Amino acid sequence: HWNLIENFLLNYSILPPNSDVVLGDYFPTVQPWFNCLYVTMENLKALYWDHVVVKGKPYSITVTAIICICKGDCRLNHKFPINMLYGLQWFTDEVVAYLHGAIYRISFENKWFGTVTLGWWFNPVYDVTYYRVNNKNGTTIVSNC
Ligand SMILES: *[C@@H]1O[C@H](CO)[C@@H](O[C@@H]2O[C@H](CO)[C@@H](O)[C@H](O)[C@H]2NC(C)=O)[C@H](O)[C@H]1NC(C)=O
Ligand SMILES: *[C@@H]1O[C@H](CO)[C@@H](O)[C@H](O)[C@H]1NC(C)=O
Ligand SMILES: *[C@@H]1O[C@H](CO)[C@@H](O)[C@H](O)[C@H]1NC(C)=O
Repeated sequence: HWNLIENFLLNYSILPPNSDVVLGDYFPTVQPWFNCLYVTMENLKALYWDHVVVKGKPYSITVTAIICICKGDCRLNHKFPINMLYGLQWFTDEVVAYLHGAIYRISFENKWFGTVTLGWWFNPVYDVTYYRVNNKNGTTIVSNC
């Protein structure tokens, strides 16, 4: 089901009219995939899927559909209806969420821990994957580089 990865990447990229660039990020992968007293995985940088808790300090982020960022005061609270791939991506100074066809971005410094617990296929991301995108001929094309 490569088209799921391709659609994600096409939505991520939209670039200027004449772009040919390699994008290196914690993109959804195809090698590991998991489908299961809860599951714990460590050292994740991002997590994608077709109740998820990512611990951090002072802030943490969870998805139960409702997604929230709160201490332990709240910074984010969004509710939404459900070939879209969803997921969370986090960095020292920001949180990026991919939900229901929209990309959201929140800014705040937080110490993240590589600990994620969940209670439905999951796609954990441990490292950076590179993709090349080229839209120079008017159509955006995605390939490996
Ligand atoms: C980039 O590399 C991945 C493998 O890491 C390619 O994935 C293949 O996709 C086809 C369908 O298009 C599947 O039938 C293969 O089984 C997949 N390979 C593996 C190892 O799972 C991907 O197609 C490559 N990108 C492009 C544009 O070709
Ligand atoms: C995501 O891709 C879908 C097509 O699968 C498209 O309809 C939707 O508008 C895209 N979202 C963004 C933010 O580009
Ligand atoms: C752009 O390149 C793709 C891939 O080769 C091709 O399918 C598409 O038709 C091309 N666009 C134009 C306007 O030729």
